[PDB]
Amino acid sequence: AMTTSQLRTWLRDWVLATTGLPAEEITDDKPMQSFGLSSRDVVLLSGELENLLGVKLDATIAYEYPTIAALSQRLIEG
Ligand SMILES: CC(C)(COP(=O)(O)O)[C@@H](O)C(=O)NCCC(=O)NCCS
Repeated sequence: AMTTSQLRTWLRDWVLATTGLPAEEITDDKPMQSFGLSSRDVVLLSGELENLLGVKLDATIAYEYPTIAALSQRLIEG
């Protein structure tokens, strides 16, 4: 079982890989809307997290909890 800390790093790493942004633009508290993710990729992230965590999630979960910090808190604490 991942911690919130480990999940925040998984998500920051995913944002970086998915957008090409510099590391300094991706932080735990910035609004996810500022990352320039396509909404296809935002929905794809939910599916990847489903597999990562073994649970069912809303397709739009990352907009619903719109920071890396808030999303990790919600996924680990339900
Ligand atoms: C999340 C989303 C709705 C895409 O939303 P988005 O384009 O805002 O980024 C995607 O998962 C989906 O369900 N459909 C995208 C394309 C589609 O359904 N029809 C194409 C009409 S132009």
